[PDB]
Amino acid sequence: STRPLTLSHGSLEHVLLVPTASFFIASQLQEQFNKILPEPTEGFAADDEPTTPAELVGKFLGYVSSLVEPSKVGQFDQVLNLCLTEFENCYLEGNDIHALAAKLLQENDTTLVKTKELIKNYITARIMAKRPFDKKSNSALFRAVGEGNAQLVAIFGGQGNTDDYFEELRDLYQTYHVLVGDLIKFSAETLSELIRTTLDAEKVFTQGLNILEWLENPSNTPDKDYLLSIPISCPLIGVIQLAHYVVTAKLLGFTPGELRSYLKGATGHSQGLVTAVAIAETDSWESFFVSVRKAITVLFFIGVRCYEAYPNTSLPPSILEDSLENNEGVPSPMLSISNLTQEQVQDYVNKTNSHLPAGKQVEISLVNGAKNLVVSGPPQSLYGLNLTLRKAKAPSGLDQSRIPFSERKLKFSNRFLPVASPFHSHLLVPASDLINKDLVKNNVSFNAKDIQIPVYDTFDGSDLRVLSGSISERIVDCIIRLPVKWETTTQFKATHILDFGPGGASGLGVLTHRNKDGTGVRVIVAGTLDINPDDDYGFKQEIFDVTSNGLKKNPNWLEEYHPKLIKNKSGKIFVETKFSKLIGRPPLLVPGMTPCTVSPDFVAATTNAGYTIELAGGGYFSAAGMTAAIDSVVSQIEKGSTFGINLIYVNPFMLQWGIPLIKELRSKGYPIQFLTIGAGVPSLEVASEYIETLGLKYLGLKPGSIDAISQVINIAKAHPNFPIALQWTGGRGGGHHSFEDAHTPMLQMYSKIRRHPNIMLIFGSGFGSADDTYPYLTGEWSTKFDYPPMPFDGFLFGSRVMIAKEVKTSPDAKKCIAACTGVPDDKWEQ
Amino acid sequence: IADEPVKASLLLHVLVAHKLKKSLDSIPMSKTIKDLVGGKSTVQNEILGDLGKEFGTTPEKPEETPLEELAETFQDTFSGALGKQSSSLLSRLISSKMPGGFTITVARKYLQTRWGLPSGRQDGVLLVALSNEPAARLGSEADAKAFLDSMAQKYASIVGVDL
Amino acid sequence: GDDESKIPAVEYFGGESPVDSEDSAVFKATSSTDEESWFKALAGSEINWRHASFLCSFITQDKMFVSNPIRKVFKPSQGMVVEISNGNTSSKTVVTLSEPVQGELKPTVILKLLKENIIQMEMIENRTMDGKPVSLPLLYNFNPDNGFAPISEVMEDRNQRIKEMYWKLWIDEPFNLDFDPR
Ligand SMILES: Cc1cc2nc3c(=O)[nH]c(=O)nc-3n(C[C@H](O)[C@H](O)[C@H](O)COP(=O)(O)O)c2cc1C
Ligand SMILES: *P(=O)(O)OCC(C)(C)[C@@H](O)C(=O)NCCC(=O)NCCS
Repeated sequence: STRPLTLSHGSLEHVLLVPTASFFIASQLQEQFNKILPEPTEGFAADDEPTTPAELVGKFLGYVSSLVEPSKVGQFDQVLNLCLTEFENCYLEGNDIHALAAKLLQENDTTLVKTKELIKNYITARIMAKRPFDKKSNSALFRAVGEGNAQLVAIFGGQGNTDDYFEELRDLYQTYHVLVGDLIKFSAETLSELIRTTLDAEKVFTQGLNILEWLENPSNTPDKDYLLSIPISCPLIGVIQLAHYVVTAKLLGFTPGELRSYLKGATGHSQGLVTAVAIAETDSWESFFVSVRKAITVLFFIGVRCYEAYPNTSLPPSILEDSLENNEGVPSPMLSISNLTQEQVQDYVNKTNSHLPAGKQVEISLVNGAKNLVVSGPPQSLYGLNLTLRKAKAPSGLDQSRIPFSERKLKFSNRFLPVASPFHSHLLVPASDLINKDLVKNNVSFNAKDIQIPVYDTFDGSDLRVLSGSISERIVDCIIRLPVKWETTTQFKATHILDFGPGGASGLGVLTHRNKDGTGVRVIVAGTLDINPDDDYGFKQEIFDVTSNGLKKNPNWLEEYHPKLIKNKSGKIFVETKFSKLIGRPPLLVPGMTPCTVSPDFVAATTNAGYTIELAGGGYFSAAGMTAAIDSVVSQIEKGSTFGINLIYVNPFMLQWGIPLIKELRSKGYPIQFLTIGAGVPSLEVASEYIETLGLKYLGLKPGSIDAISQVINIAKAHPNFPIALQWTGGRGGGHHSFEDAHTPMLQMYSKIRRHPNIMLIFGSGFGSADDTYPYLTGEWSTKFDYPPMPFDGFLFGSRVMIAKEVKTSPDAKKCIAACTGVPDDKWEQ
Repeated sequence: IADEPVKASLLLHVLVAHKLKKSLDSIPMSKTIKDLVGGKSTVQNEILGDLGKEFGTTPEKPEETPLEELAETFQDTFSGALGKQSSSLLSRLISSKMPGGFTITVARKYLQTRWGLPSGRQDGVLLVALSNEPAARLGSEADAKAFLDSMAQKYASIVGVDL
Repeated sequence: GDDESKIPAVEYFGGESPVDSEDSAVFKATSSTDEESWFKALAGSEINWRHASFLCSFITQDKMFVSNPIRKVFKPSQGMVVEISNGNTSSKTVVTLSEPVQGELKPTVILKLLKENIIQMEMIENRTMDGKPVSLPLLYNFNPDNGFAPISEVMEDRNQRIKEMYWKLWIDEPFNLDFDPR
């Protein structure tokens, strides 16, 4: 016997069956909620204004929970538990709140701030209704880890990822204050104790370190200069990591030790390495606040002592001005350099170190990627290095498309990181001795017996449990002195990586994603709710989601595009690739060559041999002349044999007689398997005409540059079912060539190509044997450039078949061809 | 006054200027997105998200091309449509700054009536309004009519159409 | 490991677009029958002569490439009833389409292997002069060594075999195409 009560904002509404025993308690709240709720607008696009029924019921749960006192069970408690159970049944169809919040972002006209209100309100209600997360969630990910389909590694980032790291901690306490409220309250009083205990510590912490006060009242928060300083930033970046690890442990209804037992391993970039050894000790909610006491104590005593070893001194304003106008940021002791390989950077830091004395020298302190370094040293010295660098650097605008590749100016980024101390450098070595003596004063040691999971060292990549010496000494040494070799530490095998660390999208996770793309590893950013449009790396929701969306996998190129061998009934062996599968012949094509493949005798000798070849359209001037050529090809080839046609795109007269000729030959069932457009990539509408009207099996396209590749990809998205043959050729190819390298463009675009299963990706230029092609078929060609393997689907041989018996090329031209010694790929731009 | 669809160069300039909390003049069009945002990669990738939602397909490394060479590439496959992003940015602008009794329609009819601007130019003026958000409750209706007047005179000064 | 006997075999290698156990079955077409699913069921799983017959979009007449007539014939419409016998043994498999003919259900088409490399699609007219059904055997070479287009009309005597059918349906005389047109 329940009386319906409608709560509404403008058009959208929600009817709840409030029991008549507590209707007049609910009906007064309905009015008081309708008061605080603003005036409805079209689209509901205003902030503090719900766009969906779900986040209106949410606002009501948040408002009621505010009035409910958790200790004394008053009147509103009974209607909260009913309004919460209505919100669960109607809107949470089994999923977690984070899965719901995600679904609203991609369908409705909600915002990130609005969905963080929804989540806060739901979670606040759930704790004020005496309904803790005691039940183990059926999250697809952790279900899969139990089964053994998924291996999980937890990574923790450090400094340098964001300017305002504290806004991430504010956003945690703003949303999950009913979960982590006890962690922050413990960490604050731990720190406030450590400041009073430690000698001469209050002189560094002038404005204290009570972070509870700073999170309650944002006005009492110190300035951004105090927060960024490493005595504050170190411990509080610890706290933010542990806070994300708590929230993830509670929302899944695990104990810390339960959530840790699911991790195959943990590791940490820089000072994150501390938090990674802390969670590897954790057992249950009782002994968790002992692991945290260790992590907060270590990071604190790093910050306090690394600050005293190398204090950051005010800089001359000319340098600061020069660094801003040149787009290098505010000088710091650590300088990120993107799109330069480590030997290039190590060359530049040797030139810079030649002039400087011992104490003022810069070293490479973090090798995050292949092409993503970080140089530590004094800010004067690093400025010095930055002056040297910006001479080599190419301006932002200039088009080097018409310049040979090796003559081009290197286009790279160099920016000062937002960090106050030079971590992983020879400058902080005096500190090392002090930290070790202060960790034994507070009895903070880590034992290999307590560490349940393998925690990976940053320097060498070895597990820290197998070490002989004290773990705490190695951690401090790895943070302050030894460099980080992030590609060497992350050489673990794992299908999923959780980035707890600060930053989120700009955090350690997405950087590890870039290094590992195409090795079949999926990064989940476990500290940020958002949506990825490309959906290559997940956000927080993917952890908690219970459907199929919770367990996603990223492509493993070596395994997905592995070359295979297959054998027809006759017992003829074929290299099986994406491309050979379609055409049913080896993945080797002789491309359209003017004039080598103009000859109908060569096109037929090649097609009869077993191998696909194009008839060159560039040796014909009329439909009639090409029709007679085509009919000479057909008369000579075997029944069922096909061939293709190369048309030049920059010759519009050829296309005008050529496209209609192919269309009406294909209508009459001429064996024209495919069309290759050379010299350019068509426009979307022209390619849509060629795909739809011509009645071809596939379309070959020869992109010259990156922009051309992107234009092929766009044609492939337009017709996702139609097979495109992207024929990639460098400048080193014979005939009309480009200025481009063979390798560099593929390394960049290979990932974006492989997101389109219709694109059959064919490498050409500078090939004449199995030996020099094999590495491309396999994918090991890209392991010399410090990338994952990148297998190709087929090859083309232009120049190599110019001295065949069946080529019309005159005997003396064949002796001039054979006489050419040629060069290797390093010397072709001469 | 003739109807002209909004230029990708204008729309892109407004999206970048609005996102960075800066005036439409403080952002030079001969500058890369990674240059203007500098440090904050968080700002960079959520700008590239906004350019992905508005125009759809993007050129490679769009944060390493100046906003002119980016806008001219966007302008090819773009045609006057406000799409998803700018639509929902303008919906926020008026519901938070324009007073009650001031919807997009009333502002659209007022720009049509007083100034004589069709839908192609109305969009243009609404975008120039978004870039120089007054960040203030415009309770007084006439105050909000003086706002749209100042922005129609800004739009006129940029595009170069006399009023 | 340098062993040719570990290499997976198939009948014919080719035709597979880059985007992508029952012995005695009985499929029934409807108005809403998903055409591609229909053909995938008729084809089966083993790569053989019937896989080619039902999923190749093209066949070869001499050197030309025409639409697959076996797919056109078997295209699913209300009433159709495809019975497969010996689904597992390819050398004995017989696909037997039946349609409604004078109210009752009769065998219209009988796709099967005749020799090793000949697919015979016997098309059957039931409405004949003397009530006895008339067969038109259309013959296709099945060449697995050409995986792209393994099927091809046997164009020798195709016109005489078509004529011989039409003769039984039109002319009550002995079949003989040797008389002078003049
Ligand atoms: C003699 C010759 C003629 C060519 N003619 C054409 C042509 O008409 N159209 C085209 O797109 N490519 C043409 N190419 C380029 C080839 O299609 C292919 O890109 C190139 O030969 C590969 O490099 P490689 O020949 O060093 O193996 C020609 C190449 C050569 C050597
Ligand atoms: P943006 O897209 O350029 O983001 C890159 C980055 C912020 C993730 C990256 O530059 C970074 O974080 N590098 C800093 C290295 C580090 O994490 N710590 C340095 C202090 S030990």
